[PDB]
Amino acid sequence: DLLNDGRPETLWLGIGTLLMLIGTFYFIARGWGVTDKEAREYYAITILVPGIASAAYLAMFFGIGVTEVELASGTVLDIYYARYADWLFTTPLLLLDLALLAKVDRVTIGTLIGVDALMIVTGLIGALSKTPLARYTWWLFSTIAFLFVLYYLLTSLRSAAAKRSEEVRSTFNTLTALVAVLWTAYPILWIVGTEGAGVVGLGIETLAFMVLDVTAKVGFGFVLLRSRAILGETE
Amino acid sequence: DLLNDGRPETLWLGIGTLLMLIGTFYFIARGWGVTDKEAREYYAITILVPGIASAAYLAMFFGIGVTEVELASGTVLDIYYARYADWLFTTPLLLLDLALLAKVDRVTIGTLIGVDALMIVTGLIGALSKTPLARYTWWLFSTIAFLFVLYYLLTSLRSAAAKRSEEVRSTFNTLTALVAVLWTAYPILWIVGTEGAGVVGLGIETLAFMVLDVTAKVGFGFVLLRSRAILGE
Ligand SMILES: CCCCCCCCCO[C@@H]1O[C@H](CO)[C@@H](O)[C@H](O)[C@H]1O
Ligand SMILES: CCCCCCCCCO[C@@H]1O[C@H](CO)[C@@H](O)[C@H](O)[C@H]1O
Ligand SMILES: CCCCCCCCCO[C@@H]1O[C@H](CO)[C@@H](O)[C@H](O)[C@H]1O
Ligand SMILES: CCCCCCCCCO[C@@H]1O[C@H](CO)[C@@H](O)[C@H](O)[C@H]1O
Ligand SMILES: CCCCCCCCCO[C@@H]1O[C@H](CO)[C@@H](O)[C@H](O)[C@H]1O
Ligand SMILES: CCCCCCCCCO[C@@H]1O[C@H](CO)[C@@H](O)[C@H](O)[C@H]1O
Ligand SMILES: CCCCCCCCCO[C@@H]1O[C@H](CO)[C@@H](O)[C@H](O)[C@H]1O
Ligand SMILES: CCCCCCCCCO[C@@H]1O[C@H](CO)[C@@H](O)[C@H](O)[C@H]1O
Ligand SMILES: CCCCCCCCCO[C@@H]1O[C@H](CO)[C@@H](O)[C@H](O)[C@H]1O
Ligand SMILES: CCCCCCCCCO[C@@H]1O[C@H](CO)[C@@H](O)[C@H](O)[C@H]1O
Ligand SMILES: CCCCCCCCCO[C@@H]1O[C@H](CO)[C@@H](O)[C@H](O)[C@H]1O
Ligand SMILES: CCCCCCCCCO[C@@H]1O[C@H](CO)[C@@H](O)[C@H](O)[C@H]1O
Ligand SMILES: *C/C=C(C)/C=C/C=C(C)/C=C/C1=C(C)CCCC1(C)C
Ligand SMILES: *C/C=C(C)/C=C/C=C(C)/C=C/C1=C(C)CCCC1(C)C
Repeated sequence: DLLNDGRPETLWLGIGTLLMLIGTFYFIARGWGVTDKEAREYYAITILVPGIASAAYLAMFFGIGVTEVELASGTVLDIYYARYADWLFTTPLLLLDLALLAKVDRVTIGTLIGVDALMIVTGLIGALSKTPLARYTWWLFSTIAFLFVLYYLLTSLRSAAAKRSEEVRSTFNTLTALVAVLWTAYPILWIVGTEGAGVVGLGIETLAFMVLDVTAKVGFGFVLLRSRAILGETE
Repeated sequence: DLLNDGRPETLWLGIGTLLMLIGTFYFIARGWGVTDKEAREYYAITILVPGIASAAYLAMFFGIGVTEVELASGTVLDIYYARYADWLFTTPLLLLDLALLAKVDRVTIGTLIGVDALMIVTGLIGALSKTPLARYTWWLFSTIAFLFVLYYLLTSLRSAAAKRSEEVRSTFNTLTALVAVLWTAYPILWIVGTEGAGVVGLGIETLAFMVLDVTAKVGFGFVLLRSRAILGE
């Protein structure tokens, strides 16, 4: 409990702040010398991901955007708004990388980000719900939007990426498989965590999310920005 | 006979001038806005191939730089110095594109370019020769140097390029095959043309060299420049 406010999870919120900074700085340092046209677009977008994330973690660290929601079980919970505002801007940027990688139309991209934004906001509403029946409704509403995200990713984007070269479609697939597995752990951890079953306390959960967040931002970013697939001057 | 100067092959040299110029401009236009630093290097090198050829083809059109050679048989021939000047500076540049893709070292490049220059120079010495024995001796030597170039591509360069990404490796192999088929045609066209057995007249020979030159420069250049293999470093 670094800030001595009863929340020993700030331990994780801190490491996450740093780790996200390091990833951000690493991407910038590495993108500094890139001249390739399209490659520079991917960097700009991806740099913002851990960038925005480290700023949301610093806030959660100082416990800047948290409120309480006393459940019906008498046990009150503290909800971090920054976490959701983070995912609200970050997940759309990661999806953009994939959209750019697949070369899909602007209409499909708008729908993609839309359902994705709907996923985070509903997940927010649920977290803020008092009864376990309400939290499941909002959770189902959110997991559905997520399945839709996965759907446009595994059909539209993928079939469009299929038309690109092997180099590009090989990375799209890799990153789309990563997203499919990695992102699926969020609804799970959420429902088994403090918002659902409670098999995990506020501590370990915060640590698990941080590990997922970093892998989904710095790890994803590393695999993408490190490949030739972002290279492009087109036709 | 465009210049109406008793030589109708000018019809093929004029067309070659245009296609060489057109290709040079398409390459500049397509590369001007490319920011990929490494891709900009391939463009610079390549633009000069049809560029230098354009000039060489214009010179030959107006009959600049030509010299007569009376064979021992009595027959006399016109030797367009400009053709060998073109090749002398052009084949090395094409070879450089390949060296770049493969990422071979500077020494290899050096012996590669050196052997290519020998090939052109000895070929020109054959063209200026007075006897079939002298002409075919240099032709043979020049052809052996060609085989040396071919050997470097199929072994050293090809080996080094295999160490690179699939995309790079793929484009290198395609272009190397293109050289193996296109370049092989020059010695053959020379030996069966007015410089050799004389089965083909000066008119067709020029038509054939024009086709070969444009494919080997603009064609080759197009395949390279539109590939993802010149991206990144
Ligand atoms: C906290 C870290 C902040 C980022 C630091 C600035 C990044 C410096 C990276 O060096 C760059 O390397 C390129 C070649 O790779 C050169 O072409 C370029 O000119 C040079 O500037
Ligand atoms: C909502 C998503 C579906 C998950 C359902 C998990 C099983 C039901 C858990 O109910 C209980 O609810 C209380 C608040 O009402 C909590 O204080 C208590 O720890 C929790 O055990
Ligand atoms: C609970 C979460 C609900 C999420 C609902 C998301 C709906 C997204 C709409 O997509 C659009 O549907 C059109 C047909 O109606 C298609 O012609 C168009 O191409 C497609 O982009
Ligand atoms: C390293 C060697 C580089 C050589 C460069 C070749 C330049 C081309 C010059 O061609 C010259 O054109 C003259 C007519 O204008 C002819 O009278 C002369 O005989 C002929 O040679
Ligand atoms: C670095 C070494 C380069 C060697 C190049 C070979 C040059 C051979 C020149 O032969 C000469 O050709 C003349 C016609 O052009 C003949 O009239 C003359 O009788 C004959 O002797
Ligand atoms: C290893 C180098 C080999 C070079 C071979 C080139 C041979 C060119 C043909 O020459 C000709 O041979 C005839 C006899 O067969 C002579 O009667 C004739 O006068 C002579 O001009
Ligand atoms: C190290 C590689 C060497 C390449 C060898 C090429 C040898 C070419 C020999 O040509 C010979 O020319 C004679 C006239 O001069 C003809 O009478 C004879 O029938 C013909 O066969
Ligand atoms: C690096 C590739 C080297 C290829 C060498 C092959 C040389 C073949 C030259 O022989 C010629 O073949 C013509 C038919 O094609 C005949 O009409 C002609 O009388 C004969 O002299
Ligand atoms: C390195 C391999 C090079 C292979 C070159 C093959 C050239 C074939 C040219 O065929 C020509 O087609 C004309 C119709 O288009 C006919 O009128 C003409 O009589 C016929 O000779
Ligand atoms: C090792 C190098 C081998 C080169 C072989 C090329 C041989 C070319 C054959 O000579 C040509 O034969 C014609 C008749 O068929 C003659 O009309 C012509 O005047 C003569 O030049
Ligand atoms: C990849 C293989 C490329 C082969 C290119 C060959 C050059 C183009 C054709 O030139 C000439 O056309 C004449 C008809 O117009 C034919 O009678 C003559 O025999 C042929 O030589
Ligand atoms: C790289 C691919 C090369 C493919 C070869 C294409 C050869 C096209 C020849 O066309 C025409 O043939 C007539 C004779 O039939 C000539 O009288 C006429 O002048 C010529 O223009
Ligand atoms: C950098 C952060 C990332 C990639 C966050 C991803 C978050 C999700 C995929 C969240 C999904 C959720 C549901 C499907 C329902 C339950 C609530 C959420 C918000 C955890
Ligand atoms: C743009 C022009 C190119 C790629 C020219 C290539 C020329 C050759 C490979 C020439 C080879 C020759 C011999 C092997 C011997 C006979 C004389 C030459 C110069 C025609």
